[PDB]
Amino acid sequence: MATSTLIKAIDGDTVKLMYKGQPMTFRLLLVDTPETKHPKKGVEKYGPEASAFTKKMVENA
Amino acid sequence: AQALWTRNKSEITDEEYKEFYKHIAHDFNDPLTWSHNRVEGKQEYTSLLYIPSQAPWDMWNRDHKHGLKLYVQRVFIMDDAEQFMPNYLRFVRGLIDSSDLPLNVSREILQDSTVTRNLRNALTKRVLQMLEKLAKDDAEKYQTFWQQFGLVLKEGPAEDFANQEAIAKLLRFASTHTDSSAQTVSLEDYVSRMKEGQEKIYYITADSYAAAKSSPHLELLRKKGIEVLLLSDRIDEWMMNYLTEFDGKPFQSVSKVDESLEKLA
Repeated sequence: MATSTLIKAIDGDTVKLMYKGQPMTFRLLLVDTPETKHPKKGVEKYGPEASAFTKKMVENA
Repeated sequence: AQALWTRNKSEITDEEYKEFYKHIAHDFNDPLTWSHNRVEGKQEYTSLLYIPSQAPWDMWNRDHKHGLKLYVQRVFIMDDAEQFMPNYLRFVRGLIDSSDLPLNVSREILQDSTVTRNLRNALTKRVLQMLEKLAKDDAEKYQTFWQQFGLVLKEGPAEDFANQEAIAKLLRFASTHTDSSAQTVSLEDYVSRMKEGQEKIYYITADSYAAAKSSPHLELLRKKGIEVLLLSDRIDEWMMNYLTEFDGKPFQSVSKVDESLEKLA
């Protein structure tokens, strides 16, 4: 090991990955824990449905 | 030929959805996927969301086009009502009908009101659903999605780092794996290719991908069987300012050392 790993590509010296920015966001993200079984409706996939079968050719691209 | 958003999903084939997207958004690209939900009981709202294949120019304009068509009791009220999706989920374009929200409802009520706040988070469930679902629906669709809306989802982990992991699964970065500008490899795909002793996630922070790619030493590691994530997004630097760790594996800069030798020491 050097100051950096064997990867010497766009280095400088040392850094906390990357940081520094202006807080432009407000508040709201995705839920965690409750797998609510009541809201569903749009069940399964709408590309190849499941593994492609019978119906599935090219119609729902 | 009826009001498609209040129509039952049984009659609504793929033709109906893919056409109706172009109609309501005044757009002519295809939807990658959609989520039609009917909800009743307390909150009588029927939502019909679409995921655009291409980002409109007005997705990053000072005049807004992100959001849904607001309907109250089949009656159109407002267009581009983004108060149903936060700015980090701005890509979702479609419509939503409510029987709860007033008919004279304003953009101000949409943002501020608590019933509409609950409406907005209820739809956030459908957004998380459609995103991860899209990646396994067809990985080519989610590839197209990210190359249009990739900066948008990076507002997520920089906002809330508590559940950043839910968004971090969805986040796509570029790599030394392939010399292409197509951001294919997620933090999922990194963990999948992680070697013995590689306890850290390696990144290179760059102002441009071409600037990152112009470096020869990228192929040195790919020859050895190591992958380094080439991050070129301006917003990414503020995103990883909060995103310090994923899947128990902490993140590492190119300008820093890791414990790869420590296991083989």
